[PDB]
Amino acid sequence: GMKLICSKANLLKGVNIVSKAVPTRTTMAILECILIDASANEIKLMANDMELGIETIIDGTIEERGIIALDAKIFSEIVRKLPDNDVTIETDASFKTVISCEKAKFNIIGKSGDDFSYIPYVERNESIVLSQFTLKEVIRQTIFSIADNDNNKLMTGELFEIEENKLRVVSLDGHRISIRYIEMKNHYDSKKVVVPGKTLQEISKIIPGSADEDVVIYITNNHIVFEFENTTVVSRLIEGEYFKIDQMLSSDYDTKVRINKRELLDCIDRATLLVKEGDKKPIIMNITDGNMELRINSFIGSMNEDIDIDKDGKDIMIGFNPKFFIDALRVIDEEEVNLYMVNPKAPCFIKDDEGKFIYLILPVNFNT
Amino acid sequence: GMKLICSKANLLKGVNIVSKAVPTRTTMAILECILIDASANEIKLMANDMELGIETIIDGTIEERGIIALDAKIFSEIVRKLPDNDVTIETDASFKTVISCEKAKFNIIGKSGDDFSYIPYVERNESIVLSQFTLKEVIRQTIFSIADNDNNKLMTGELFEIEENKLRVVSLDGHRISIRYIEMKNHYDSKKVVVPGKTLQEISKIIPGSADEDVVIYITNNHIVFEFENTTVVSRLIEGEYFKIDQMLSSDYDTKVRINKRELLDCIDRATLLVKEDKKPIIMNITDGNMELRINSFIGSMNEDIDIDKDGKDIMIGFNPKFFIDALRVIDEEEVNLYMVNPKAPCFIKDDEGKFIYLILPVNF
Ligand SMILES: [Cl-]
Ligand SMILES: [Cl-]
Repeated sequence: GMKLICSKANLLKGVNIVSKAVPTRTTMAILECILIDASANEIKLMANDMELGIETIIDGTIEERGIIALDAKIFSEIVRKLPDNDVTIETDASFKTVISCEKAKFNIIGKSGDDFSYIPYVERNESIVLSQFTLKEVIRQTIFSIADNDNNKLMTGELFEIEENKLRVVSLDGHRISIRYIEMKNHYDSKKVVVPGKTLQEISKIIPGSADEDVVIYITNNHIVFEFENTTVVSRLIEGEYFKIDQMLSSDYDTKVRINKRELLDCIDRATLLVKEGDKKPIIMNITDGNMELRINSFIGSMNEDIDIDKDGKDIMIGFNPKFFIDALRVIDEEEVNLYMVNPKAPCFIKDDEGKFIYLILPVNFNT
Repeated sequence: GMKLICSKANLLKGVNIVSKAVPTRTTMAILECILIDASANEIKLMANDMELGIETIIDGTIEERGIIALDAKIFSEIVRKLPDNDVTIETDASFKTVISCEKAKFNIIGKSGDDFSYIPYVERNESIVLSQFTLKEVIRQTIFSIADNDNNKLMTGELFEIEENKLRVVSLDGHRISIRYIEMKNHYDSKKVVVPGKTLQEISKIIPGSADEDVVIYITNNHIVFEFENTTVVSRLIEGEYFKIDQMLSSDYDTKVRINKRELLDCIDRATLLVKEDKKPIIMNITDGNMELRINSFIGSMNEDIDIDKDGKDIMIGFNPKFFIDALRVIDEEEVNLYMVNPKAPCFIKDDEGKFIYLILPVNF
């Protein structure tokens, strides 16, 4: 049976990384485990839910080569509560596992690694490099508008599109579209894939986000691979033709509004206090020369607010789900934003001067 | 109707203080409200649940005197989300309320203050002064061992006892006793009262906890009053004879253990990961120079050895790990003394300076 010695801090960092691929609630028991693979010359921790696989290398000494699967919850809680010293992990043929550190000892029962579905081999072709910061930020800037249900599988993921030195990240749920553009310093072959939402959410939790550290990405047909520090994230891709959205990014508008981003965000956020879970009231905007008036009313009461704007084009009254504006404005760093509208039934676009983003929000249909 | 102008920050600090006395659930609709009393020369915010009442003074301008009750949840959320400018509050005779700030305006409906149960007048006799730090810490050091049910009303509160310059704070739930002693620089008349657990929990949430800021306390028969900054907390007291506990603090023991507080705490905390949703005891095997701790469940087992200095008999004793965890988490000392007689008798956690006594009953496993 297996025998290893690891520093607690290295083992803790590792279990905390691979745990993001351990299913929250499942009927599959081996999926609730972390695999310890010490069969070769490296200590490898692994978690796989069949969609998302996470692998990490732990620094340590292999005294006796071996493999074991341990309950992810019990093993992480053990590692997290052990003293800050060397941790010994020892197993036997009956899968009885002893985890020892200083004068403390835990006896638990593991499972055979033969039941564990290993992360598949993925051929590494062309590599894409992004800073940890850029990847974490582009997910934060788009992840909120993926669908909250499984009615359409493609809507539960994010489109990743590369053409020459440009990357475009897209999410949509049928009510809005979030698009981010990134100019890269390298030229790459064209690629268009849909990454599951859960993959991007879980990778957000393990990527520190330094602007000085990089992520190497591989897109090989049915899989996406992310490498950073001593971790490998492998994810299945969503199959099918993604929505044709370039047709909807019609550059024609009848109204353009320049407004302070923080004032708009604070006002829409104020309005939401009047509408609670059992209510679904739109925020009404009345855009005139130099002014935007926002209203909401409910059983709790009403709100009226005026915001100074710079408006070009037609006066317009338009309604929206406040949540959609709050989600997009929360991820816009710019001091001011440009709102583009055609009419009260047409989409509204939040765009910037530098071409970094497009947030499309569908308004409320009042049916005239 | 009423008309007031207040800075948002002053109004926010005030609603955040009085909200701690707003009952989560009530039989009287009006008690879900915060009372704004601007009938005299001060702006007073007030909340009450019939047991605990909180009053606070807001700096501002009274343009038109008046009283209104506003839903505590809606009013606090409004104040918290308004811009950082002056907030105007205006009401009419139909209780329609306008809350305005900068270019934002809210229209809500209030209630008459005439339905509100005001904090009663409490005669201020002898005053007791404690730092905010001391009061916040003594509650943290004892509040965890009040009863989690209402089977016995006295067990849901904490005993507050004063004799000359000594204050003693006691909580018990039938399985353990937490006693804290505080030496004060003033001498006071004897007082023995039982303060509701909820009062102490709510006051911990509003006391900043500075060692340089003081709390003035008044104990007048049926009530306890706490005063700090621009806030007054009033609470009813629990009636009845508190448990005779001095009889149980028998100084006789057969085993004394000196152990590192952090080492014991970390070990008992490690053991708890093996008990989930299960109620298994932690078993201690105390011998010369060593304490062995064990726990066994369906998940697995743990064995741990801790270096100790032991005087007296070897002993094997079992406990609910939670009771040790709760007490050790509030002990600041590097080392603790454990005193025992036998596996069925209480265990005492004591310090050398007489600052505390934590009594824990063992589990007769
Ligand atoms: Cl791979
Ligand atoms: Cl507070």
